[PDB]
Amino acid sequence: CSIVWFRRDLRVEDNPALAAAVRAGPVIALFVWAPEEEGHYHPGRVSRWWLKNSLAQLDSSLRSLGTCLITKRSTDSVASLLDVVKSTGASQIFFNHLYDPLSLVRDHRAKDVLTAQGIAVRSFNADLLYEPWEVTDELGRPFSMFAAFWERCLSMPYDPESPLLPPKKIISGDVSKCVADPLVFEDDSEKGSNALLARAWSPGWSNGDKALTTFINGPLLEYSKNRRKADSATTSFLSPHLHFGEVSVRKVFHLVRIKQVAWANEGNEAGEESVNLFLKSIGLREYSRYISFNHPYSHERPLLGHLKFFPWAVDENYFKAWRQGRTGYPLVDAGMRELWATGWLHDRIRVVVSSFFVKVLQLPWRWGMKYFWDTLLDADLESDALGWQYITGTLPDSREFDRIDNPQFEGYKFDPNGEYVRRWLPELSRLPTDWIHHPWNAPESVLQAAGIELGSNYPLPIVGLDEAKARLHEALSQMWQLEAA
Ligand SMILES: Cc1cc2nc3c(=O)[nH]c(=O)nc-3n(C[C@H](O)[C@H](O)[C@H](O)COP(=O)(O)OP(=O)(O)OC[C@H]3O[C@@H](n4cnc5c(N)ncnc54)[C@H](O)[C@@H]3O)c2cc1C
Ligand SMILES: Nc1ncnc2c1ncn2[C@@H]1O[C@H](COP(=O)(O)OP(=O)(O)NP(=O)(O)O)[C@@H](O)[C@H]1O
Ligand SMILES: CC[N+](C)(C)CCCS(=O)(=O)[O-]
Ligand SMILES: [Cl-]
Ligand SMILES: [Mg+2]
Ligand SMILES: [Mg+2]
Ligand SMILES: [Mg+2]
Ligand SMILES: [Mg+2]
Repeated sequence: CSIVWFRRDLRVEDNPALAAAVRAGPVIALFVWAPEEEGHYHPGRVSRWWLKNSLAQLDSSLRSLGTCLITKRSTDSVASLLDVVKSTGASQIFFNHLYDPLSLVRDHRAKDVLTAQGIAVRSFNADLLYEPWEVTDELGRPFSMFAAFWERCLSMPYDPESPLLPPKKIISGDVSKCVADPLVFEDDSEKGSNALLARAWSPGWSNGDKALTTFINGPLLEYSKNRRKADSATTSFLSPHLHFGEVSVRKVFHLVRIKQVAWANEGNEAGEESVNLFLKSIGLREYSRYISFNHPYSHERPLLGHLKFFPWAVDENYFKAWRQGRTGYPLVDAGMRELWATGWLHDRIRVVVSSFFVKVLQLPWRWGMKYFWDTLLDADLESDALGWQYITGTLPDSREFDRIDNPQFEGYKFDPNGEYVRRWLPELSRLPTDWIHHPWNAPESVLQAAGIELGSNYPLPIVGLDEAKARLHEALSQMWQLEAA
C-alpha cells in the first residue's frame, strides 16, 4: 500500500507522485477537502463549482485506469492522512508540491507528523517548469524582478522534465474504501447562480488538454496582435485548469517551444512575437510561485514598504460601488459586471479594474485581492497577490505609483466601438460610440434618446479623475509627513 495525496494536481498525465506510486505497488488515490484550514481564503463559489466537476472527471479517469478516488471531508488534512494510513496500512504517501503560504506550512506539518510516525513521504514538482530554488542568479540569490528571473528560466543549463505518460494501469489497495465521504461544493442558493457555467466551461484535465490543443493550433498565432481585445476568444483560457493542475505547464511549454522553432524557421515574425508574449504569460505564473516561496507572507504583506504610511481610503461604499460596477466609468463598470456575472475577466480588464481600485478609489489592495479570490473562476493566491501587488506599486518592478489611468482612454484602447461596454451594461446599450466611454459629458438629447438618466440607471463618476489626482497628492504629502517619525 502506497498513498497518492491529490491537492491541486488533478490529472493523470505528467503527474510525478502518481507515477512514483504506481512504480511502487498498489495505490489509494486520496483527496481531502478541508476548507476551514484555508483561513480567510477558503475557495469561493465558482472555484468550488470548478473543483466539483474537475474531481468527477479525475475520479472517472482513475477508474478507467483501475482505482477509484477516495474523498474525505475533514477539518485537518494531516489527521485525515493518518486515519487513512492507519486504516489501510499504507507505508508511503506521495504528493506534489504547492507554494502558497497556507500550503507551505501544512505540508511541513504533514511531513513531520507522518514521517515521525513511520511513514515514508516523497514530494515532486508537478506545477512548475523548475522549483523556485533551481532558479537563481550567478551569486545564488533569488532574483528580485520578473525579467531577470524569466531570462534565467529560459536560459537554464537543463530542460524542464518532459511530460510523462499517465500510468497504463493502477492496482488499488483496499477497494472496499471506494464509497467514502461525499463532498458538498454547493448549497441550493449557489446551484442557482452556477447554472450557466456548464454552458461555457468544461472543468477537468481531459478538457484542459482540449483547450491547450485548440489554443496552440489556432489563436496562438495572433496572440500578440490580439491582446488589446477585451472579450474575445483570443487567449488560452487555461487559467482555471492551470490552477488545479489539470494541465501540465511542462507540456504547455514543450508544445509552445515546438511551435516557436517551426515559426522561427519559417521566418514568421508575428508567430515569434506571439510566442514570446505567451511564454511571458506562463513566465508570470511561474514567477508568482517564486515570489510566494521567497516571501512567505506575500498574500498579505507587501514586498516594498515605501507605501507603508500611505493613508488608504477605507470607504465602504466606495467598495460597494466598485463591486456593483457603479463607478461611473463604463469600462470599469463593465468589467465588474462581467466578473460578478461570470467569474471571468480578460487580463487587461483585470488591470483596468484593479488599477482604478487603488489609484482612483484608493482602497486597500487586500480588499480587491479578497473580492477577486471569492469571485474568479481561476482564483489563485499566488497569481492574485502578484497581480494586486504589481498594480498597487509595492513591487520592485511596478509602474510609477503617482499615475492614474483614464478609463475613458483605456476605453478607446481596449473597447474602441463600445461593444464590450454595451455587452455588459445594458443600461448603456443604446448610447452611441462618441459617448460610450464618457456618458457624463453627453448632450441631454442623446441621453434621453438612449434611455439613460445620469445618477439613476447609470451613475455619475463616483470620483472625478482630477479630484482623484488631488487626493492622491494630498495622500502622499501626508505619508511623507508621517515618515518623519
Ligand atoms: C490584479 C490581477 C489579478 C489576477 N488574478 C489572477 C488569479 O486570481 N488567477 C490567475 O490564474 N491569474 C490571475 N491574474 C493574471 C491573468 O489575468 C490571468 O492568469 C489570465 O487572465 C487568465 O486568462 P488565460 O488563461 O486566457 O491567460 P493567457 O493569456 O492565455 O496565458 C496563459 C496562462 O499564463 C498565466 N498568466 C497569464 N498572465 C498572467 C499574469 N499576469 N499573472 C500570472 N499568470 C499569468 C495564466 O496561468 C494563464 O492561464 C490576475 C491579474 C491581475 C492584473
Ligand atoms: N513585472 C510584473 N510583475 C507582475 N505582473 C506583471 C509584470 N509586468 C507585467 N505584468 C502583468 O502582465 C501584463 C502586461 O505587461 P505590460 O508590461 O503592461 O505589457 P503589455 O500589457 O503588453 N503593454 P501594452 O503592449 O501596451 O498592451 C501587466 O498588465 C500585468 O497583468
Ligand atoms: C472562450 C473560452 N471559453 C469557451 C469560455 C472557455 C473554454 C472552454 S474549457 O473549459 O474547455 O477550457
Ligand atoms: Cl512613491
Ligand atoms: Mg475544452
Ligand atoms: Mg487578447
Ligand atoms: Mg480577446
Ligand atoms: Mg502595458
